[PDB]
Amino acid sequence: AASELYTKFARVWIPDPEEVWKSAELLKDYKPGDKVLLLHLEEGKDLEYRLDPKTGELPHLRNPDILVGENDLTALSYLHEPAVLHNLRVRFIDSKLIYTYCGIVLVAINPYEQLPIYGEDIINAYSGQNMGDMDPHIFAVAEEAYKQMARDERNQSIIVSGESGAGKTVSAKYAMRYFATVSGSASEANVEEKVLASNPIMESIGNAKTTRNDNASRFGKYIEIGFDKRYRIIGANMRTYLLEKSRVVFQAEEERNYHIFYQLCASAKLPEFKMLRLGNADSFHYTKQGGSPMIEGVDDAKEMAHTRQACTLLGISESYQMGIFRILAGILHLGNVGFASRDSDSCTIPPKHEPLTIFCDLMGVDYEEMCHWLCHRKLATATETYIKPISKLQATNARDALAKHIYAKLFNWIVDHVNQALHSAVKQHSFIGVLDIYGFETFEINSFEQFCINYANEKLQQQFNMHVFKLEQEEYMKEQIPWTLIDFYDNQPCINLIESKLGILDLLDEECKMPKGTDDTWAQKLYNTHLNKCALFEKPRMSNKAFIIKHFADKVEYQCEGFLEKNKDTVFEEQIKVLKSSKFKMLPELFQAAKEHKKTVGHQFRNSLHLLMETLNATTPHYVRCIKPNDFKFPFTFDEKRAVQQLRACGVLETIRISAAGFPSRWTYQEFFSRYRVLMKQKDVLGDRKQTCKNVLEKLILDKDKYQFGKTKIFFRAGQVAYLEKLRADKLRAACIRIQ
Amino acid sequence: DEDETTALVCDNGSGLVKAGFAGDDAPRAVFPSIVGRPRHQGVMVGMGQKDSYVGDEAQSKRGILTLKYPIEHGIITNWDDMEKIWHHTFYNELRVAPEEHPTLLTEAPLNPKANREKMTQIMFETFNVPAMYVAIQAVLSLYASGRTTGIVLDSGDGVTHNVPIYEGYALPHAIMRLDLAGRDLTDYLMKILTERGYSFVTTAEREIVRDIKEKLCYVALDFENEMATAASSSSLEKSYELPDGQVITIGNERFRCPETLFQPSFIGMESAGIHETTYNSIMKCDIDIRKDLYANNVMSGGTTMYPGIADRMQKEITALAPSTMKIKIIAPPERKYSVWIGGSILASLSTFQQMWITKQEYDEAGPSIVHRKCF
Amino acid sequence: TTALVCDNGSGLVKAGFAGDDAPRAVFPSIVGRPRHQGVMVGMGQKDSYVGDEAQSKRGILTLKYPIEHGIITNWDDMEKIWHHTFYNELRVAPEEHPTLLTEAPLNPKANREKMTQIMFETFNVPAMYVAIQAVLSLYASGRTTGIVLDSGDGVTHNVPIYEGYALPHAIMRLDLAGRDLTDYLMKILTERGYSFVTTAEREIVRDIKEKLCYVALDFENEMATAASSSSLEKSYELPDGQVITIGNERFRCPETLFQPSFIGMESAGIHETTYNSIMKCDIDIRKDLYANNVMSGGTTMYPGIADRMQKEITALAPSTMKIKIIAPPERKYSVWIGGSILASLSTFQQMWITKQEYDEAGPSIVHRKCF
Amino acid sequence: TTALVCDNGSGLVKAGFAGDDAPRAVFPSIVGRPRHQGVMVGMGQKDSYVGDEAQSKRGILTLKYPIEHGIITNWDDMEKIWHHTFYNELRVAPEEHPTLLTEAPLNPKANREKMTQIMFETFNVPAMYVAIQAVLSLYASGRTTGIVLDSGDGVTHNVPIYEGYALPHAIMRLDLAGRDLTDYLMKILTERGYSFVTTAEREIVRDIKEKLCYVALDFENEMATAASSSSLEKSYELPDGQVITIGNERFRCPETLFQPSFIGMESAGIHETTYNSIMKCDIDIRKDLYANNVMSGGTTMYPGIADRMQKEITALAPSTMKIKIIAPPERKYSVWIGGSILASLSTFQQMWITKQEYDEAGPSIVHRKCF
Ligand SMILES: Nc1ncnc2c1ncn2[C@@H]1O[C@H](COP(=O)(O)OP(=O)(O)O)[C@@H](O)[C@H]1O
Ligand SMILES: Nc1ncnc2c1ncn2[C@@H]1O[C@H](COP(=O)(O)OP(=O)(O)O)[C@@H](O)[C@H]1O
Ligand SMILES: Nc1ncnc2c1ncn2[C@@H]1O[C@H](COP(=O)(O)OP(=O)(O)O)[C@@H](O)[C@H]1O
Ligand SMILES: Nc1ncnc2c1ncn2[C@@H]1O[C@H](COP(=O)(O)OP(=O)(O)O)[C@@H](O)[C@H]1O
Ligand SMILES: [Mg+2]
Ligand SMILES: [Mg+2]
Ligand SMILES: [Mg+2]
Ligand SMILES: [Mg+2]
Repeated sequence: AASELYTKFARVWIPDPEEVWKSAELLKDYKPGDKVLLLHLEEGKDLEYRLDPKTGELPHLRNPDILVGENDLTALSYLHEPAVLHNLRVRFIDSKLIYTYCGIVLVAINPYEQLPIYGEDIINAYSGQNMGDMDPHIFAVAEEAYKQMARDERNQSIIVSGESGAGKTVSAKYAMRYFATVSGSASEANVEEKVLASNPIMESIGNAKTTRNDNASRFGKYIEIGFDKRYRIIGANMRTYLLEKSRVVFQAEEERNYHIFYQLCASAKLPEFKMLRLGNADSFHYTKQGGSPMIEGVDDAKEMAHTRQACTLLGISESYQMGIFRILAGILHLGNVGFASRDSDSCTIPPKHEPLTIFCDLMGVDYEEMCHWLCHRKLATATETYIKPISKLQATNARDALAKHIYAKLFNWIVDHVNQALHSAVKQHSFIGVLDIYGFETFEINSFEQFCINYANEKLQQQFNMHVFKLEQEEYMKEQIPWTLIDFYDNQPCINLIESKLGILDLLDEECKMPKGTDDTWAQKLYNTHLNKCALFEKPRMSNKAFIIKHFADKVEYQCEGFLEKNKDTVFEEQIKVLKSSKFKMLPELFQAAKEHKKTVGHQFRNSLHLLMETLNATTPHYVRCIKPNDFKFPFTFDEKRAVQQLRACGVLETIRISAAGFPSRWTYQEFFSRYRVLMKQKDVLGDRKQTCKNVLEKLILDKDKYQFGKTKIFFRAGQVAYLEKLRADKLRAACIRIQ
Repeated sequence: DEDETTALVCDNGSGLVKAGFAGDDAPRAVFPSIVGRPRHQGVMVGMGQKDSYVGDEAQSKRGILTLKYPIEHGIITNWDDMEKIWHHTFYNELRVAPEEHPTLLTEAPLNPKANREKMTQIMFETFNVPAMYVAIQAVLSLYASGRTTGIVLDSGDGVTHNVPIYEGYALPHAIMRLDLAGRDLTDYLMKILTERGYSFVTTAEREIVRDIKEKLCYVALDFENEMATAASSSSLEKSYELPDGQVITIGNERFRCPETLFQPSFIGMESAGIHETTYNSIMKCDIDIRKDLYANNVMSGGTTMYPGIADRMQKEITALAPSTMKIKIIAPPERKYSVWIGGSILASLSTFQQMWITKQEYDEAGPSIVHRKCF
Repeated sequence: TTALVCDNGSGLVKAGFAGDDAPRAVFPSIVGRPRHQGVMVGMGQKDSYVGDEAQSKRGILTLKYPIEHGIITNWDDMEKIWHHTFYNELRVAPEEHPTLLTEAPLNPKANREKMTQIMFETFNVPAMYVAIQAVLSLYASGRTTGIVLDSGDGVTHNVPIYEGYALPHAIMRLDLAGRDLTDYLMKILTERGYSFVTTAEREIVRDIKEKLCYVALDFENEMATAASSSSLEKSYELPDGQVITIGNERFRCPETLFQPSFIGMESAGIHETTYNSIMKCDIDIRKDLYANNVMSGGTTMYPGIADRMQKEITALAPSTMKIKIIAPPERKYSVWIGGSILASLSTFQQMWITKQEYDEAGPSIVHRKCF
Repeated sequence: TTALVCDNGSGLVKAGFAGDDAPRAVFPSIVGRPRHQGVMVGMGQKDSYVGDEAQSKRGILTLKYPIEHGIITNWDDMEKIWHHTFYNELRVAPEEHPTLLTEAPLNPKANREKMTQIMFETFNVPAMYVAIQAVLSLYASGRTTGIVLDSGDGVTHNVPIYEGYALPHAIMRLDLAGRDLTDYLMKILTERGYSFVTTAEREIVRDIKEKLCYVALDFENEMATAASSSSLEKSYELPDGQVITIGNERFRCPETLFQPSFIGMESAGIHETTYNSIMKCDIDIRKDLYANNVMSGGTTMYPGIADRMQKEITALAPSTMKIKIIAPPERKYSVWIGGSILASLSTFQQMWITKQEYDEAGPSIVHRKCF
């Protein structure tokens, strides 16, 4: 049938080598069996395009120019990859419309610019609406989630999903701000002011410069905004997750450490920091390796003033601030302790070292004892604690393991402090949960942290591929309602390789347990176990210490080096003893707190993730898919190859396909009988409630294409529930006036 | 794991049984394998004398009951009493259901096929164990040592064995079982205490002599020097308090008793001393690997817990081997408790969870499945 | 792109890029294989080990040679040696680097064809060439005229060349090579009480052979010196630290090259074969071959072989002929060096059999091109 | 004078006059040494025992072998054995009767020189000659061409001979012999619980071996027969009057000769060694060696060893070769007989190194006369 549409002058989509898809106005009418097709490309050139001789299959047909640039891609006549890429392309380049809908999904584009559109009359513009009465925006997504809570008492969540540079951090911030400003009629404004002020603190201690995003968010954060029965905010619980530990010590030549360290360095000129005797950013290992202590277009002293004000808004005493600052200066002073090798397995430190002197003075710790435990170690034997000297490499590892630990102890303290400052009532009526997480990551070296954050995104995409596609089609089959099965990318395999009993992290835990487990030996154990079988995982030819796995977005080659030691995450007791012995009062509190299971990072993290995904899935979910337009970070620069890859990694095309099929609203026969009984006439009601519902819906909606029926349910397209609720309100009103 | 219950580790010790969960650092249970039976007479009107007592209950009743060992020479003497011990283990000490949990057992090499097939038959039929594995005790001692290469000498109460191991491979011609073990040293102590004047005649007294042995005995660095020192100085002579509150003297018996390991002619054996067997097995091994076994001798089992044995072993092996070889004797703390710990390490692996003979494999394939999986 | 050059060595394989002064890779061809039963649960193990990884597990594995008498014994094992060379040691793809190979003359046509078939298919090499091992070491020697004697581990051969033109009716090939000298050493040590049975011990005897053995200038005189003075007697410590004595065996084993009757071989000595090949050449070029004898390959690395060869050839040749024996440093690597020189010549890159040539014209194109 | 002939046997010594078809003396080489304490003051007690008077005192004495791996372990105990035959058993004087001795090939030069030095001085023998054990049993086979496989208690050797001429490059020796089969039997009886520890028990296991063990025609068939029928199971009465059961052990023990992997050896099976030695012989004489395989020694005395050997060699050799196995009724009694035949020849009377010759020429004369 569709072969009739390929007539004279019918623009189509010819595959383009560089532009992905190119348009071609047909110069002839496709004859039944015309394996050759004369067309005219938009560059002004003729071409005799050829078809696959096994099939005669034709190129994708182009939508009419009237339908181009629509608010939801389901409005198009033709539903395919070239169409959805082109519609997003023309919008970002011409219209500057960074927001477009894909049914339940809102698509969001990074413009690499402030578009300062946002304002109180925009809040007024989305106040009182129904979805589709006004244009695509994160403000509408937030208003819709709020309404869904307000009408049905249900709990909600907002889920972001983007690349490491796609607007997903600040889009979630603007959505949180929406809830805070809409609730701003309450007299407890300072609670919402604290919810906003928590974020720049979390950014200073957890975000840092990468080659991908200059403020990359190196941990995850699910927030739980609680609301009362007037649907006003009572507060928000913060639930933070894994934070990078190698960021504190190592910095790439194009990257940086957590901003808090550079803000401390800019603050060093003030007498409170001259007291900590703080040096410049070239003096400390943990600041100097990045090669650029200032980012272009910022000032670390301006950011320090901001974090101190945000601490004051959170009610954090200048004394607590000074306590954390002393600890941060202590981490820097430890990061440049001097070591001098002895023997081979021995190493001494200088008794006159100035960084070491200010370090032990600020902690209030004995120099001799600190030195003794930095040159010698205690054996693991309980019956005889004999001493053993350590090498310069082991002593350097003891410095860095201690610095990592102290950073954890103070980050965990801050997130517990803000949760005490964001106090809320003992029971919330309903809640909305905005979620933000690190994105998919690749570098020229990939390691256990990249493996973890990519597996987190894999689990996010998995839940999406189920709720929107797998579970949805099962519902249709169960209700036995006429339907066509949906195609989607099952990424559950990219997960069984990690989660199952012979999976990568289980084998990583085994080679942590075995004392003769070691670098090559684990990598080889994978080679022995999985190259023989699985589809998704491979070995590169030349590299003999590396492995490559296919993910939802693309393949990522992880290097086996730096896996077991980051999974173990061990710390020297001899060093935690002297930290717990500190005469400075803050550090002892941070170092103070029939069978067992001993837990690695790989175990501990996977548990933490399962718990998170279960608490998301308990709510009513909303999904924004974030897209990055150019690595050049150039403003308003759309790359086709970049976008077509991002939209196929999310599965936008299949999401539009299923949302065009429609019928998302559902009510049981008895539920419709009870909710819309006011619309039912006393002669039209029957002992069979299924027939009653059918008899009235036949009268209430004339368009048979908008409603379907199931075994024990009734199906409806978008907006039709709001029409039935408008009828319910109007009929109840007329009935009240009639009996008056 | 979270989603998965324990597996149960149990060492079949000849004088002392040890058991617990996989991944625990020490056994949750450790008690004498001894089974006691009332050897007394009618005393109480409502005498609640249990037909049989087990471990501690039996030790607290020495002289009222007789003491039977369910194990002698590494092998089972009475399967009813070994079933009684297994019951006490999972139904009193650990108080679990063996029907729900995989279980690892372990025995000495060169053990009769029948002593292993009957062991798996009883554990699958009477304990409904869902999956089981039979390890060699020596390999678990090497796992606890934390090395891939070493010649392990494992000497228990009822058997001694020696297996040299190079890399992830074994040498079947260099396995060397020894009939001499800690029980014979106890019987020898009773003989040399009788030579002094202390005649012991029952299992209740043999247990006090076994205590005296473990408290006071040591290995000589040079036997003659200790004989001359005992006769000249009397400084090696000490006293000991018996359970009746009387005292006895002991001094020459402190080094003569363990010296039987280096001189089995004391009990009338033709058999070679413990150092000779380890050395001969290195000479039966390939020449390229002898050096790495010479630097990795590993002591294991409760009969190695003698003061001076590692230094003497070194001297004895240094006198036999070429002087250019670095002779090293590894003696880890808790040598008796190293086999169990190694069983717990093995059972904690996930790629080992499929190496267990299952109840379905046993039923379908019959008892010879254990000599087709473990062997 | 750079070319790769590879010497298929009977007991020692060598490989590297074209134009380098020495091979990047040099390792034993012996492929190991487990012959013992394992007992450790959870160890990085394989069904086959290679080169130094086979040598580091001696006894526990059995050692197998992929080449014997210059002819491949197992093609899968030789394929695993080529694999290790390209991806585990050199870390570069053959699909981009042309690979020169080299073998002994009088080698079967099937040995060359199957070798080139495997390389063009499993390694998808773009270009390939098969040189004769003897001409390459004469190129390293830098002469257009000479009689090259090349004695390896698994084969010995002899080639008179004049002005770059070999004499194919005069070329020779002796079965006797360095492996037989190792087997002979084990037998003459058993008479001193040193009995050996495993490939793990054979490698220690090979080390003893290369360290202590030498060629006599006069065999009888060395027998008389060993019997009368005994000053030729030395010692050797074994892996396990025990010492062994060795003396008469030091000159008896290399003397087999001149007297193959030592084990019971009815062939002429190495000097006789070189002399007979000069007699098979035309008289006009004989003088220039007599002054251009060239020693090559690892078996010629014996102390005293050059002066003895000069003595033995002076006794066979006319007294007016100037007998000269050229014996350079690094003689076993001279074949590799010659191959590198060849693959660097701008006027040799048109002689490489291309993958296209192989596919279109079939496997016999290798003989048509080389000859 | 009656020339004395003597086979030095690792576990069993045999001696007698030349011309006799049977040795006059045949007794265990094993000696004995007591233990425990002195039973009484005096009481005719000895410090050492020899052969049958040591076997009657098993467990009171510690048994020691004067021979291990074909070579002498203690020369004082070998001198004790020589004296026992000369004066106690044969009741003659070695200084009146020329004495022929015999040993395994590839035996150390020092072993032979020390042996001849003791015989010529301590026993002042008038004349003496040293034969190889393998050629003597081929003389009893009455053929000039034949590959002889000779397996004793302590050593094993295979020797291809053609027209009375051995091939010293193709002759072989094997560390595996009847002692190792006894040690293996003890280990496989331990798998039932039968654990042995003293030389007194080892001799009862050696009897059990010689009484009950046999060679399988097809190992798998016999293993399946033992598992399925149990018909191969038998009983045996020990010296204390208890019975023990044995069945699988009967075929597993002798199978080690064909599968030396049973005791962990890398060495090839007896069938391979004989076949490889024929492949190391000249192609023209191979057929005549195939029609003349000769079994010899006490270990070759095994039920079915000849049918299995014929099957194993027929599976390796070309199908046109007529594989024949000669297995003399007495294979252990064949080396001595050859010595008795050889010593009787009028033409052999010149080959007898005299006392005067030895004293004038020195100990190395024996190797100059034999070779
Ligand atoms: N609607 C918008 N208004 C203002 N700036 C925006 C908007 N969308 C994206 N941006 C800018 O995009 C950049 C990247 O956003 P961010 O949330 O950090 O990305 P991601 O978290 O996906 O890596 C920021 O500079 C941000 O200001
Ligand atoms: N400190 C000690 N001194 C002497 N003998 C000891 C000591 N500890 C244990 N033993 C002996 O070791 C044996 C028990 O140790 P163990 O290795 O548990 O044996 P098993 O595992 O065979 O039961 C007994 O013979 C006991 O007397
Ligand atoms: N320096 C040396 N002294 C004595 N023998 C040597 C020496 N170097 C090598 N050989 C012997 O020569 C042979 C090595 O020849 P080589 O040129 O390596 O052959 P290929 O390259 O064909 O393997 C071996 O038998 C080796 O033992
Ligand atoms: N009938 C037999 N069955 C099995 N083994 C035998 C038999 N006869 C002899 N042997 C073995 O042969 C050896 C003794 O035979 P013999 O050749 O006389 O020994 P020796 O090497 O001492 O001369 C011993 O290993 C003995 O067990
Ligand atoms: Mg971000
Ligand atoms: Mg034990
Ligand atoms: Mg060569
Ligand atoms: Mg014999």
